Amino acid sequence: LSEQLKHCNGILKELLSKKHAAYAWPFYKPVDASALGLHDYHDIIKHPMDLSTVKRKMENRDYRDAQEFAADVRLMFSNCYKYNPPDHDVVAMARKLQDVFEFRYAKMPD
Ligand SMILES: CC[C@@H]1C(=O)N(C)c2cnc(Nc3ccc(C(=O)NC4CCN(C)CC4)cc3OC)nc2N1C1CCCC1
Ligand SMILES: [Cl-]
Repeated sequence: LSEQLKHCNGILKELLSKKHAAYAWPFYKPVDASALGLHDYHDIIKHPMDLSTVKRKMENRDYRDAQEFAADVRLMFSNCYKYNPPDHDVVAMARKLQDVFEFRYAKMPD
């Protein structure tokens, strides 16, 4: 991994770590819409994303640069902001995890 992608990998490891789990857990794995009874989820969300998919993409060297990684993490949060009412607990969790992400992403070496 390039130096910028090492930083992205560090962020990802942090987002998956036990100290953020109280608000990160909804983002760990792909939404199982049928299991949750959300039969409109895949009509509304065209491009699902979650942290385990980001991790697999990192491991497989799919991301060619930090921008492509950031776009996927942000897509995950946007899906949450699109599907759920803005006062939902899951949205509050997203906002908190996105705060973790954006502040550390901004420290990217360059
Ligand atoms: C996809 C919509 C939105 C979102 O954006 N993401 C990312 C999401 C990701 N993961 C979840 N996951 C779970 C969400 C609720 C429950 C749950 O409450 N289960 C009960 C627990 C106690 N038991 C006696 C009966 C069942 C379990 C979940 O997975 C473990 N929910 C998400 N939500 C929420 C889904 C509907 C409201 C918002
Ligand atoms: Cl972006």
